[PDB]
Amino acid sequence: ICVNENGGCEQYCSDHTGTKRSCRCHEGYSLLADGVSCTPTVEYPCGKIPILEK
Amino acid sequence: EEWEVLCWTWETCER
Amino acid sequence: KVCPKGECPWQVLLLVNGAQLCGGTLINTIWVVSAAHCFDKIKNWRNLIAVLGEHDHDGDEQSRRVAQVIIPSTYVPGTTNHDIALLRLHQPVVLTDHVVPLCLPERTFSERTLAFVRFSLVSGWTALELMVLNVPRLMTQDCLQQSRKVGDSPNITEYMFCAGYSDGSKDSCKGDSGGPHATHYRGTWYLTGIVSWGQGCATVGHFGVYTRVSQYIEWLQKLMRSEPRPGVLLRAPFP
Repeated sequence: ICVNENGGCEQYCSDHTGTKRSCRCHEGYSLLADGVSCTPTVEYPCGKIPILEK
Repeated sequence: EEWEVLCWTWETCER
Repeated sequence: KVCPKGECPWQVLLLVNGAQLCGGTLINTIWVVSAAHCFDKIKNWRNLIAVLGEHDHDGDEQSRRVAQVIIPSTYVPGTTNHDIALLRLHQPVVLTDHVVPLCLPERTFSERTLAFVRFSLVSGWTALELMVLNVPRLMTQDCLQQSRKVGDSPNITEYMFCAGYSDGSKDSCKGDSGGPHATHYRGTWYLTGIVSWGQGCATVGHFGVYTRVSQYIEWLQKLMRSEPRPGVLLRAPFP
């Protein structure tokens, strides 16, 4: 459930009546196989300091 | 929708 | 320091006739978010320039003429409420190691998760960095007292919030004002506030007052997807 711990999602969380919640990512990111983590799909994704990582 | 224009250009802007 | 040399890549400096007007936040290559009060007094402006990047020779600095400024219909000059402005740059900035946008979060995520992060990062103006302790929702009505005024807009407790504390004036309020209040969550920074009454502003001790960005997310997205209209300063309906 998204209401608690953000559904364990790294970024966005969507609730569903039947099955479990699904996680999503902000524009410029994409969901990995674990279904919760988001990886950049652009060189300069929003909200990340390049320097600290390069 | 309708927006109110307060200034047309920076040079003619008064506020 | 979170940001290198205290210079966050999403920070924007707004200049008019080359003089410091206010600060702002890049949210994508063409849009910048600032405060509406930055446009309360306009006289003899020859331009409005957004400066981004490394500022403290030529190294990674970009400037952009601001094509348009949009403020909400609910904003009233002199009142500390609905203090937000959306700026459209004439041409997109080029993203680099020193020019990166801050994420505008989804409303639900911001309200359910970001609103509960204890500290946030505020950037101001040379670039300054400052970690601030957000004032919980329960104490909002009380922290907003100094900002309160008779006959002002309703629900200031809903559209504005407090964080940190200021005890004395500092020569940095210009670019500080309208600047970003960012919140970190699992590796990514998000826009959660806009400096309305910042630290280092005024002499009297006061809480930092910020516009609650989550209340304007839908409005901002509506503006960004709308068909372009003529004019450099416009009031758009809110909601």
